[PDB]
Amino acid sequence: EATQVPLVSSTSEGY
Amino acid sequence: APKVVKFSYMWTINNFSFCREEMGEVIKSSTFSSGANDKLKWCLRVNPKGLDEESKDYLSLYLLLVSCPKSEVRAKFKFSILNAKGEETKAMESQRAYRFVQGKDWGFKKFIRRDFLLDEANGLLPDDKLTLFCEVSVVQD
Repeated sequence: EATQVPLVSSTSEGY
Repeated sequence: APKVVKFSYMWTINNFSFCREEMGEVIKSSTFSSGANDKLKWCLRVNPKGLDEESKDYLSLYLLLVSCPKSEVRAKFKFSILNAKGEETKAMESQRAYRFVQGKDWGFKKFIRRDFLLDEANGLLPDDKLTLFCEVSVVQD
């Protein structure tokens, strides 16, 4: 697959 | 006019081949901060084998706001891998600023494929060490 995916996420939902 | 506080951190993960084979391992750096007396403490966190089955082929890399007395801090961030010559490899940036609170992280679930990382022709694990660079840009106003 793609070597890197430049899409940001978090390990938790919300704040 | 946005006010920006930039600071950086270099994390060397030694004994990279001794990361666990089982799922679920999280490795974290020491904390770091800007030179400002802002009471912010940050660290980096890696999952060598990803966060879930979708990312099992990847290293997952996030920036964590460990300690913060304020309700939020907005920041842009960038992560890079230094190769055996010291050169920038496979860097990626957030582009926009993300909202951090104490205990919140932001980053890339699919930061780099393990197959690319573990291929010695890419020079990314010299002497079994992974070197990661992070620049953080805190945006205030």
